[PDB]
Amino acid sequence: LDVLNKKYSLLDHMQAMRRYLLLGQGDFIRHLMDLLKPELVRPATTLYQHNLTGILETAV
Amino acid sequence: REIITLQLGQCGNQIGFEFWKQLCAEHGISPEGIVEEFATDRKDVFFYQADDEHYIPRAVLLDLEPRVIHSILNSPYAKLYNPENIYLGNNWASGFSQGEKIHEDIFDIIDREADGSDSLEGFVLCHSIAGGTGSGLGSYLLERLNDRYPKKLVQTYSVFPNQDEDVVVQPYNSLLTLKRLTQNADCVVVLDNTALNRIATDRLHIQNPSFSQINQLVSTIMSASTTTLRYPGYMNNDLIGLIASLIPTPRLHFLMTGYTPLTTDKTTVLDVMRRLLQPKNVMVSTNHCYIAILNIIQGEVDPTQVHKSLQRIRERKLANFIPWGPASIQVALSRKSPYLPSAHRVSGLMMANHTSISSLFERTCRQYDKLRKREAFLEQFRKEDMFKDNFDEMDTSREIVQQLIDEYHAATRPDYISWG
Amino acid sequence: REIITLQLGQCGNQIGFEFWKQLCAEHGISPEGIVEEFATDRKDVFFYQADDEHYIPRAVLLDLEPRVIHSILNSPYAKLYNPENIYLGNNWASGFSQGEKIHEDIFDIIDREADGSDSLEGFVLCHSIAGGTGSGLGSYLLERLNDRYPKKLVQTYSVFPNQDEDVVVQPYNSLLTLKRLTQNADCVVVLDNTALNRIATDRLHIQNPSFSQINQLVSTIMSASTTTLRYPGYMNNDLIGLIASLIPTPRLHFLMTGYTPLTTDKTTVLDVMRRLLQPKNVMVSTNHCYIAILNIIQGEVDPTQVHKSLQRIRERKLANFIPWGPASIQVALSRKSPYLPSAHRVSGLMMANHTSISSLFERTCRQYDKLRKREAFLEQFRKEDMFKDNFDEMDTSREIVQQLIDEYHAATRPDYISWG
Amino acid sequence: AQQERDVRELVRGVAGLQDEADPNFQLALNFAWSNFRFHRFLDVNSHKIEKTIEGIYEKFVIHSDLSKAASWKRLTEEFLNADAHYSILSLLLCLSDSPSNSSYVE
Amino acid sequence: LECSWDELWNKVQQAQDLDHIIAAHEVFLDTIISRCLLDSDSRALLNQLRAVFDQIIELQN
Repeated sequence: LDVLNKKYSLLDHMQAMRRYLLLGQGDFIRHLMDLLKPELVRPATTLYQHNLTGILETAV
Repeated sequence: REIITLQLGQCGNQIGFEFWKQLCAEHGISPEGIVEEFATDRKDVFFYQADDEHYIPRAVLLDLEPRVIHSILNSPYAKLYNPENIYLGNNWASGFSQGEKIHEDIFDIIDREADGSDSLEGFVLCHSIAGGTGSGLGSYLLERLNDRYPKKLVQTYSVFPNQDEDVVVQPYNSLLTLKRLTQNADCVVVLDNTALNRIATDRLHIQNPSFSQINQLVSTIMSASTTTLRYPGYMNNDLIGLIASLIPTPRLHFLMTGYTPLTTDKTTVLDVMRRLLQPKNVMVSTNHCYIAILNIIQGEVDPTQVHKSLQRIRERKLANFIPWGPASIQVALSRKSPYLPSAHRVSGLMMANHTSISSLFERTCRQYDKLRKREAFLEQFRKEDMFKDNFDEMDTSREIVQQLIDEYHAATRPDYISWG
Repeated sequence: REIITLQLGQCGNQIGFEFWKQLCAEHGISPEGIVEEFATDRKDVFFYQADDEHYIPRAVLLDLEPRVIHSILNSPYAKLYNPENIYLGNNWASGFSQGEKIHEDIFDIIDREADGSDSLEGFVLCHSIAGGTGSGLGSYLLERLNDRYPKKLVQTYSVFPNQDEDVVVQPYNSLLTLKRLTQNADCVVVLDNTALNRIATDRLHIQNPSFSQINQLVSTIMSASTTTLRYPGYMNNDLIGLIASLIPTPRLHFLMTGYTPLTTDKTTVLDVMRRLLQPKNVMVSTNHCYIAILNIIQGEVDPTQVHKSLQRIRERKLANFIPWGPASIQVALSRKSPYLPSAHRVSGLMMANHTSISSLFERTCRQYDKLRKREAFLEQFRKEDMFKDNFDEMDTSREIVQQLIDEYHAATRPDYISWG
Repeated sequence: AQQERDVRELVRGVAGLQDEADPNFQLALNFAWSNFRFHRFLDVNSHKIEKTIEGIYEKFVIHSDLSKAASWKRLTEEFLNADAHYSILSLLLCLSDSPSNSSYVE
Repeated sequence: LECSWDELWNKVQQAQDLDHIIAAHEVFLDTIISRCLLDSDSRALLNQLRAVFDQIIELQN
């Protein structure tokens, strides 16, 4: 258990399993969806993955 | 998001300085702007990032016939920001007329930081009612930012001047500024100078050095107002998320204050909740009932006794709310602030809508009616004559605030489904 | 390949001297021509190889009524080259008429080094607009090299004279020379004397010794323009490889400048990229949008954060380009120059096409229209009367540059698929 | 033979043109047959179809619509037991590829 | 996310077996499945929740 929680960082993954997926941080995910408003308002015909994977980085 | 804070007047600049100094104390930063290398949290809530571990705070200071601004100026807390925004009668018309001519250059100073700010949420006004030079000037500038920005939020921290008595034009100034406050402001945080004087005489036996200890209480409330934003919470990490529940309609947008110690020279969250219900612990002084309450706790976390306390404040039955609506007092939990020593590790804060302040408004209205009929208290200067030859704008202001009192008393009733 | 550099006029010879002196500083060579024995790179980009570790620089200097050329002459930097090419009114017609008669011997001096040069790429003009003797003479010589060489490229480093005001024939001179610039030049690098004055008053508080510090900034830009050629890069190691992306059509061939420090008395490539986007850091001062940009970086190399920064300047959205086209700001990385001490080890440079300079052109056009209608500012000498009795060539020049303004504004539109 | 009557009936049904002596009927029919004979698609990839069906099932399980997920799996597995299968599936898929997500009350 | 986070945080922070970490994850997730309206029985509640979400987008119009 000792080598697992530091060499592969088991606990840190749980901590960010809460913060991001369960919104357990809240701030970063709110700044995502604030910036993600024009794209989600747009029809998904003309949405492509480069626009999502770009704006996520500006957020981070 | 990001909020540019806006201070004018003598007292308003004092709270702007005091709040920014207290935020320097709260974050792990030097008073010179340098961030500490022994420091998790956010230090970018209101701060422009320079390089030298410099988060330059985003605050614009304004002055008119400056006295106390010079004493603010010579300080080690003047090296944190000051992007060179200093720019130079005690009536409302004095501040209004003097702001009239110079509005463009101070608004250019505003637009400077506006394009400087990539992100924006709101503008916070550090105002003082019947402060003389602050009155008129602040309402004029409030009209200008509202006219220029229909996309932004405005919250005003303003004093209610009542110290049980000399200035005789005070109800006139408060009447006009409150007219601008009702129709040109999105958010109002009001406090009683009398109630803070009462709590100051509670915690000590001072009468002369009241101002500095008043600064202590106001800095506590102002820091507690922003703790959910400056430290990562989960909801009301924006101004608007905090604001939206509190205002059911923009005639009811005046917000109440609370701080749970009386003297600041295990208790569960229920106890501070139940006494934050008490009006002896509220810092602002038929039956009045709350329209919506939100409470905020920062300190020791009992993970299940929250809902246990919730059932308890229910069945206590100390506060019955608005009849014609689903009005709840609502719970927020935040982190207690690191990087500073703290007495009273549990600390509470209430934001609410209550109908009790309509009494204070009709007090000012009745005093204004008395002085207006008695006709010796407008003090007849060239400012007021050039502003209005016939002085009907004050009459219109009294009419509108009387209409607002009528709206308050009609909202006080169990039936406010019909208009008025 | 090899480029013969061509300087005339007082200011143009000053930058020719300053650039060649700075290249002496940059390469491991003495000011006497001797290459250093403590020295990888190329020292043959513009230099004829003699024996005594002598790379003789390939530069032809030209003068008319010389004042500053004598001060250039007595120097230890006059022993690097000078293959004996010295050869002797402030109007355009003065320089034009005086160049008219002596064109053959200076062109023979040109042909001397032309057969002397085994390899050739282009000719660089060190010009100054409204410099008096430089004006007219430079445009005449430009016409002659274009007429003789349809196989070669011409780039002109020229000043835009605007110092906020006396010479009243200046818009006439600029108008005629710009007519020759549009139709007889392949490449134009323009800068604002006003913007360099602004940045000089930014970095210091000088007003009188502006010329020497202007020489500093121009030498930095001129060295950065040639770093990819003088030091082995991979692309734009030729003039034409650099030029070809920048000009989408030879009415749009006027190129913009950039240098990333303001004061020259870890930061990533993104930061200098994003602020080389800002017009306060551009050394040349409806919505204008860029037609093509190329940026050049010399310094610290982060091998993957280039593309990371690229995605970042994308999603930043500070610069939206031309609608009717695939216009990108494009990245070039070069070696930071050895053999000299350097402050600001990271340094950036932008070449772009922007529509903003059409404003400066219509400024000169409107001033010319005013002075031409007012009719006291042609200054009526024998040069102008012998050159044109009826003075319609200036009218034709104004017509052509007005047509060019129309082309600029039509290119500014989202539709420039139709002509005009 | 039956093919031709079918293309007639398809025009009648989808286009709402029940009179063969309308010129619009013959124009729609000529359009339909000219579209059929303009060979411009690759033949149906059964594996890509299978992937798409499985993904539809995953989208149903992600959205907690279990009655729809169970119905989707059950109906598709029954249909794929006795080429033309994957054909009709791709047909329906392209046909209304809008979102079509609610469709409850099995 | 404060009760269930605490439950999970206890049965991970003590856990003397890797299996106890595992059987801690399992139940914490399934408790969240139950507290949210995601069961084969609580469909009827979710159905009304979707109709309380409908009128929000209706009012905007």
